[PDB]
Amino acid sequence: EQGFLRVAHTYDTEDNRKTFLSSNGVITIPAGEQMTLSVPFYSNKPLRTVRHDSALGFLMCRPMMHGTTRTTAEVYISLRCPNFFFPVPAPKPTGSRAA
Amino acid sequence: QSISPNELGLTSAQDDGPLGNEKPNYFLNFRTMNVDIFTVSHTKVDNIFGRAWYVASHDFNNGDTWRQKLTFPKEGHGMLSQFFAYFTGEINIHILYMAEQGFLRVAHTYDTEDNRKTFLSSNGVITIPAGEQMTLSVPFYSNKPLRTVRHDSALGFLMCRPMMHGTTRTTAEVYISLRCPNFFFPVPAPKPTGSRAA
Amino acid sequence: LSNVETEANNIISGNEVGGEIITKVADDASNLLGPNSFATTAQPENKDVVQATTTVNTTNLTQHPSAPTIPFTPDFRNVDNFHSMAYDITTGDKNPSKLIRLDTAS
Amino acid sequence: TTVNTTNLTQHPSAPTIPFTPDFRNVDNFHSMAYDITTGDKNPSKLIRLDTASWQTSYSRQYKITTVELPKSFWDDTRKPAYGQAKYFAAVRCGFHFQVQVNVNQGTAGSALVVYEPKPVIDSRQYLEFGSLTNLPHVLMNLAETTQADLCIPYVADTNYVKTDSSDLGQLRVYVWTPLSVPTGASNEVDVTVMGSLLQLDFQNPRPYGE
Amino acid sequence: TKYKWTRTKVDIAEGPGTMNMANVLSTTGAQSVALVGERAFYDPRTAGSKSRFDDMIKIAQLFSVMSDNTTPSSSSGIDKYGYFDWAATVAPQNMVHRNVVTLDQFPNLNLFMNTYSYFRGSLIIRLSIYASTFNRGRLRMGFFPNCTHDTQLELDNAIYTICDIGSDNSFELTIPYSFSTWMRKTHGHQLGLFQVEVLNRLTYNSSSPNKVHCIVQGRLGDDAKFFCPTGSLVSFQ
Amino acid sequence: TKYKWTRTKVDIAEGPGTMNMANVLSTTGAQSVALVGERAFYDPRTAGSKSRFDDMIKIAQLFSVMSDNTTPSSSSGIDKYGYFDWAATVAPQNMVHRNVVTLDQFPNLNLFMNTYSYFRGSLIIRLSIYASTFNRGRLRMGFFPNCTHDTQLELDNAIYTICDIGSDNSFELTIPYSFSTWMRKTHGHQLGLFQVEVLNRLTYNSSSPNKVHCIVQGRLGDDAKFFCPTGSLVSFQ
Amino acid sequence: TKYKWTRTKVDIAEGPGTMNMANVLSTTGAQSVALVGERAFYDPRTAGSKSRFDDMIKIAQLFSVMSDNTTPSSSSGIDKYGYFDWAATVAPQNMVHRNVVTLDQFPNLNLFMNTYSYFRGSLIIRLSIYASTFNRGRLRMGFFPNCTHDTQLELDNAIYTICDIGSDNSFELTIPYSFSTWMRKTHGHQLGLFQVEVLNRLTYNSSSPNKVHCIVQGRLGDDAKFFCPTGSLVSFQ
Repeated sequence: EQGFLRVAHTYDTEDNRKTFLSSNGVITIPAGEQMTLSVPFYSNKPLRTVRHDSALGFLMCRPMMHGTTRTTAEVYISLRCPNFFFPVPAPKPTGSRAA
Repeated sequence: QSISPNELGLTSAQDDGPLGNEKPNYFLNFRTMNVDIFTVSHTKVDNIFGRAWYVASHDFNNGDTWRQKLTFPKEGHGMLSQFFAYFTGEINIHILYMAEQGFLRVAHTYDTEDNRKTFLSSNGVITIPAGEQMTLSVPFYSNKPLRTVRHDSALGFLMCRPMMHGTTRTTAEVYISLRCPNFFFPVPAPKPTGSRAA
Repeated sequence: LSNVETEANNIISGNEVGGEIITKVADDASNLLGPNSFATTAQPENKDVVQATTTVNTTNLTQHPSAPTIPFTPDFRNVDNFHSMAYDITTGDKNPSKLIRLDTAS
Repeated sequence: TTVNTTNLTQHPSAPTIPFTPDFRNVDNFHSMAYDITTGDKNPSKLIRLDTASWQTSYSRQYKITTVELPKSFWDDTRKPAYGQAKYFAAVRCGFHFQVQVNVNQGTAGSALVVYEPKPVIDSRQYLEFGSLTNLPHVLMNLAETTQADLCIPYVADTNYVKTDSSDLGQLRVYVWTPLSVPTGASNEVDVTVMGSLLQLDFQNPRPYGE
Repeated sequence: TKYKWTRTKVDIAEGPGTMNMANVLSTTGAQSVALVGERAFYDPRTAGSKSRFDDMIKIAQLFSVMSDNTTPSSSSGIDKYGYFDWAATVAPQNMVHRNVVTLDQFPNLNLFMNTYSYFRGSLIIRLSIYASTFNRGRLRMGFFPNCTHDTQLELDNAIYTICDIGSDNSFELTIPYSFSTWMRKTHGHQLGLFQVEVLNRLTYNSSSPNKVHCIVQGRLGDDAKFFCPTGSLVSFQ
Repeated sequence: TKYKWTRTKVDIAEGPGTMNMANVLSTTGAQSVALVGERAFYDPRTAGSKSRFDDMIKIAQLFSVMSDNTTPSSSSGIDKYGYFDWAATVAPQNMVHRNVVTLDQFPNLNLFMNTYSYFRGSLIIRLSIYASTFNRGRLRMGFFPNCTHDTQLELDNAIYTICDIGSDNSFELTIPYSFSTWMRKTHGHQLGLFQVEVLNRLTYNSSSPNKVHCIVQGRLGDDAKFFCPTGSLVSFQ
Repeated sequence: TKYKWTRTKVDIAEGPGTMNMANVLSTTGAQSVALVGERAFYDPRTAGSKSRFDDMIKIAQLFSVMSDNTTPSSSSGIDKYGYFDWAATVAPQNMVHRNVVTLDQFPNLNLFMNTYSYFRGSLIIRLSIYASTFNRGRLRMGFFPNCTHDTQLELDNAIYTICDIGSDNSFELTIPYSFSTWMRKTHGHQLGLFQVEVLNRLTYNSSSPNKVHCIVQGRLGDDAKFFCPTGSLVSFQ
């Protein structure tokens, strides 16, 4: 909606909840704005992450009020300063190509 | 060396002894290893209340204006609320306004006390334009010092006037976070609040 | 008793000459000495303490104490202030003595 | 106190030792020179794990003999992978492997030994073979080298792994160049792997069976 | 008056939209913003106490009985939680109790696991037996850190801790932190198993209580700590 | 010309919407903004006086009679505020007056409490008696700092302050700041109680005024001060 | 409170619209922005290994057989890739194989050229022949770096590399990077041509394998590297 509405978002962890989401975090992003966050990590049980779960997680998106018209969102990712190493390279040959 | 309730000395606890033996887990040699970066405050105070979220509330019927002044309970709170007993702090308020396509304005401030007539703009103002971000920090004062009851609650009021009108509906949001809590906290952690009697 | 516990130890060191492992001499026996040690210590230490508190004009002699049991870091006072009605303090020490009316008309 | 078990007792009597005990710690004198061993050091040694099969029915990409995850010392009826690990539930250990394939001179065929490290063995997907060739492997040319050495430090997602259930590494011998058969000579060269275990840790007790 | 001047900043990587957050907050690192109102700042005082503290785990560290209806009981009627050590149970291999397991226990660790979800640290446990001075007895305490389904005398296998009563109570046995990974989930994922086992009887004389019992309260520390928040909750409570 | 360059700021924690406030202001800390218009700056002069001052409580500090109709009176008709010390009232335990209580008093402290709401400090009070030089008399002044409902000779209990007239007036009695907390509310919450009590008569000769009287004016200081503003108001006035 | 003040920045060369990018990213140079959430930072550990590495071309550098059906074969049925060096082919000028050409080869260089498109570096090639110890033979290996349409004994012209088997395998021949410009396109633009040529026979005795063969696997390095990304792809795979 033309600058009508707001979007609340955060993550995650874990399995399930009831609940008030704003506890585990919040990031009020106004209508027609830019796509900005960085998460750090933690429990996030350390041990790294399965590698092909995938991909161990969840995002939580609540579009608050409503403006009676349709609504749409976009999600892009980039992971920075990857510790990665990477570890046990480069087994999972993933030579699938079996596309 | 195996303790004795109703015996000395205080509410302290201990090192709980370096048993087993070893053995190799088995009893001790537990040394802390900080995993995180370390902010480490995740166990510590301050930070956690530093985060925010809380009450998602206060819908708005258009007609007409004025107030009503709303009582911020401070809890609630009700999402991260699992945390508390004590009394005090010097807030940080977040205000949000979903209304007419950039048509209108919202005036807001607080508070103190009981009642008034009145021109509100005296005790303060914060003209927040349509569709904008939720930003204030209050300091304190009379605010009779003495801290604050702790479960009033929560000693207060917010005052919200939506100025002119654009003939369509109107909505608002209020989030809270209290920073640098002096808190201490005091008399911890009595109000066991083990309700769970949910 | 006292030396016997350290005899259980000195046996432990008996088999400790075996780095395995390490050892301390299964199972963690390395302490069979106990915590100084099965004696006494506090509980029925009695007399194990006897107390004999005192207050103005009244003594309390009590024979089986437990523990002071203070809540956290009490540091209790003695205003304050902050202030709490600047009047200090008073009497009796100092309220009992002041001018007062005593008379009449004729 | 003893390993994992404390005994708090309220009314002691006395140590009561017999004469000047000075007890040991062989001896010797000697009592079967073998010392000591394990567990500490018996639980870890080479061990047999394999069997026989071969000939020409196998195309190059056709699997051969998969050797099981860390459960395969447990369910083995001999060494520790039975006694002590049938007590404790948690295992963390390195791995050392000698694989033996001996043929009769005059023939040539390749064997391949790879150690997939739990990559959701997924379906491996069909074109991924090289692929399968980036891993900590070993390529035996049977014309010459009759044995092959390998060392795997284990890596897994978790910092520990359940004894028989959650596993980690799975050996796989794949054939490479189905074997050549001069006429005539024996039809079966079979296979063997004999393993050994590095400095090894069990932890986290639990009752007997579970 | 053109310098230049100023020209320019123009990053803006934005999108001047939080910017002022909302979003909301995390992790603080956003202090009193768009200040303020105004201005100075307060100057409080105790008392109270000189207790300004972070932590958190200092406020855990307080022995607290496990719920009400654990067994359950209290009342519920009597027991009178802790079951009863009462003659008939002899057979040095028995007693009763049970965990399953867990972390509720609702002595406020309910609320911790109802706000944070992750942690590392032990659950120091206390058994406390009440009987008069005359009678005496010993009993043990099994706890397995995995754990399984009940699961008998392997309680003789695992951890131990002998108990003599006595002059005077109470007792203790700890657990070291035992699990893979580093953090653990704080919901109903896993924890161990707990029995108390009568080995010899708790005797009684002709003038005596004839019935003697227990209470058991745990607490977490002192190595422990929690990682990250979450909304949970238990509605709410 | 790309450095870089500039790239970037992009905080913005915003929401470039106050930003420029509105909101409005608090606490100043926002000086002449989006300047300006332009440019220089002024260069004033007295007189006037060399009276550039903050404070505020310097402008309180001025003895000012309490309202008009306090008793009320003035006129209203006579009295002629302060009642009347006039013979008949003898009985050394009596006189008349009264507070309830309060803080209105409308000698401009009305407007202070009609803008600020909170404070700490005393209400220094003055009684001023007018009679000619011949006649004389004594009288006291009760004030309780709580306070209650009338409430007799306990005015002998509480604070005091004797009065002789005289050559010449006027008088004084103070109060120390008495309450819990630290700030007090400035609306109709609480204050004390005030009587004047005739103990001996105010006599008169055969050539004399025969009727003598009072005026009473309070002021706040010099320890005092006010905290925070508020919109109030008294409409408006 | 007006300084000034602040006034001003006002570059803004913007358009506060990325600013916060989106756009999206390139080239990183945009770290954790509008931070964050919050706050500290992690502290991981191996193992794993002490393998924190950039590169990339370190992960290329691993000899990997060319596809499955290259010839194709494997199975497909036998061959049993590498064709067969088997008696009948003598005529020292022949053998069989072929490139056309190329860069697929799908041993993961498929995925490299399916993400990056450009590079410079060679394609080190390996032939590996399997036969028992008795029999022996020589054979060559032609590769032209342009290249053309098949194209005979000019394979005697171009590059060479003799082969003796042997005790024991395997082998090698390299190529230097050969082309104009500097980068090359990584799609189906160009590469060379490859045969293996029997010159003398691979003999056999009366007790012997009688059939001997090859496998051929290439890899890229160690001079190589890739330039720029692209979306490609092979759907997806």
